Amino acid sequence: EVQLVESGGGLVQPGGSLRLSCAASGITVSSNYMSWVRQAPGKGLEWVSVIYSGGSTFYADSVKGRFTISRDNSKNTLYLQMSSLRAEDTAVYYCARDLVVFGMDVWGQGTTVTVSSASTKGPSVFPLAPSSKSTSGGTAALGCLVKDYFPEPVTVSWNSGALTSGVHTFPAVLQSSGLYSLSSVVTVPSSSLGTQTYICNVNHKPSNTKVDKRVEPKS
Amino acid sequence: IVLTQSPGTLSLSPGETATLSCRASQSVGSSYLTWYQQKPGQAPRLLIYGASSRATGIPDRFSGSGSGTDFTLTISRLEPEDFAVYYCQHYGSSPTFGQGTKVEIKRTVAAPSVFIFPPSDEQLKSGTASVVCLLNNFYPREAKVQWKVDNALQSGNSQESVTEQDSKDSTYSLSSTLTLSKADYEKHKVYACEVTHQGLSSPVTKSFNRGEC
Amino acid sequence: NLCPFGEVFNATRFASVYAWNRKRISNCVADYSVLYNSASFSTFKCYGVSPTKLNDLCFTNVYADSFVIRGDEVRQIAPGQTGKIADYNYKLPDDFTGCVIAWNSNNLDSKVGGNYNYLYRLFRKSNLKPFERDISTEIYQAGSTPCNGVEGFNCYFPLQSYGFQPTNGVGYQPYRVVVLSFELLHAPATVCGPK
Repeated sequence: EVQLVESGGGLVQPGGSLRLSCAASGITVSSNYMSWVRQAPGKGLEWVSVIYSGGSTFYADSVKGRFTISRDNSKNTLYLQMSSLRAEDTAVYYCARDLVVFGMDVWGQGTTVTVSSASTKGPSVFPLAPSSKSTSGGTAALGCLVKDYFPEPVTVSWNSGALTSGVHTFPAVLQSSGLYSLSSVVTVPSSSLGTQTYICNVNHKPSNTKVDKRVEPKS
Repeated sequence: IVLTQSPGTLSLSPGETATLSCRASQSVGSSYLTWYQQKPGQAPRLLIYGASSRATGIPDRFSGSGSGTDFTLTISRLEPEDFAVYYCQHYGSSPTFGQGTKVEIKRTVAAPSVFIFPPSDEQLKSGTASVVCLLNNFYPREAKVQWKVDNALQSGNSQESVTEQDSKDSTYSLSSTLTLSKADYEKHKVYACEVTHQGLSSPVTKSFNRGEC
Repeated sequence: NLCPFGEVFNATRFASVYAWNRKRISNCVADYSVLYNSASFSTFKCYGVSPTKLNDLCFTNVYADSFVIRGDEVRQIAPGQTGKIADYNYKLPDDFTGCVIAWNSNNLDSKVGGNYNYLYRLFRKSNLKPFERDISTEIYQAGSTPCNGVEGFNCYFPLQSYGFQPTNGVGYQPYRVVVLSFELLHAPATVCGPK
């Protein structure tokens, strides 16, 4: 019966502007230390900015001046307005109620921001066909690779989506080219690698592409 | 102000005790510092405000301690819901989180495997090649993988990926991928990836000649 | 000559910032100055007139608000910035000429094992207009429900404690701060030094 609505993810070019929405339930944002923090992709947890009960902002020293934290007391909203963005600021952003001696106690769902010079682009699917290397005890490991998609997120599902156990979907990685890529692998019996109904399924919303592609043995 | 968080990582068994030693660069007071718990992906909640003052909903099984050079969060009897990554932050001018301390399930050491998936013509005719080196359900993360092509240092050209801790059985699966051109693939002959782990006594290597299936 | 700066600089009873002690005074006046800046302090910044020549202008009246804060928080005593002390515990007006003094006080104000005699208004509904002691320790309502003055989920004591151990960082030893606000009300002039 109390929470901070978080909404308004972002997919932007560097140097642009963007906005994210926080909305209190019970909390009166005009009466709190509200504060946004960010998780870089799988790296630390950096505090970003704070708006006081009264109007007063304090930003992290690495995002000084470039962002803005604003208020809508009338409709109880907290705004992240991002300006002149940069490549590394890809992150997940958290709206968080703050009680400095009691520590930030209430935290929003967090919404993802992606900053990159690249452009939305569908994936490419390449099988990872097992061989005698991945056959020991029947632990046939087979995968498919999603190369030069953009941007995160995607989903991958196998057996047309009927096999979500035994799956290993290694996260994506932002590479030198700036084009996101990843892979995903599952394990199956030795008699299964040579013959079964193998489909690996890649689904990318921004490029609205639903490739239910077939992964096969190769020679 | 800098808040290191010793040690790097802490592995534990269900029902077991725990200590996690946050350590300031300076020596500081104890009122300000707090201890947060982050689940993987979810949003960081609070555990300890003040030096050791447990907050609302915080089970008695958590205890802060210490002052000055270091503070320590401790757990009496473990529970998987307590398995998360803890960030100590000292609310000075503004929070300065420590780099965190993944808390993971102690598990009899297990042998990583290693599998190979080279690219092929369907992938070659796109002008780029990417090889796959694979490991399945090892423990712990302190594992070493390198890519020997011409038995050289193919450094930089390889991307490492590894799943999160497996809530079902607390394992680690990993992969790596080398970003070559078509010419880069054509030029060379042998490709191999080697792995050395605390789960095996030898640098197990998988090798394959180019074009050989 | 008869001036009261002693009982406010070398004092013994320094109160918390939330209830910072006003002290209106009428100084000692002769043909030479009114005080010395410092021989051993930690931070000292005087606006309008340079900190080495405070006696350069006679003042009708002053207010030497005395309190104790952290080390680095002297930063957010200066006018123009908007730290946690500036908004709720103590504001200096954005257009201000006066001075700020801050000397370390670990050797006096720090009790081993954790002193807690020093508080500061953490939460407060909105910013202070300059120089309004918000002495009221009334429960603070951050939400839609008044709490009849009893603490709850969103009903918090507004003052909190520093907690000075003796091992603290150089930026966390309690700096005893005294801030001189030089008023501009137009009466016969009292506070100054030389002829």
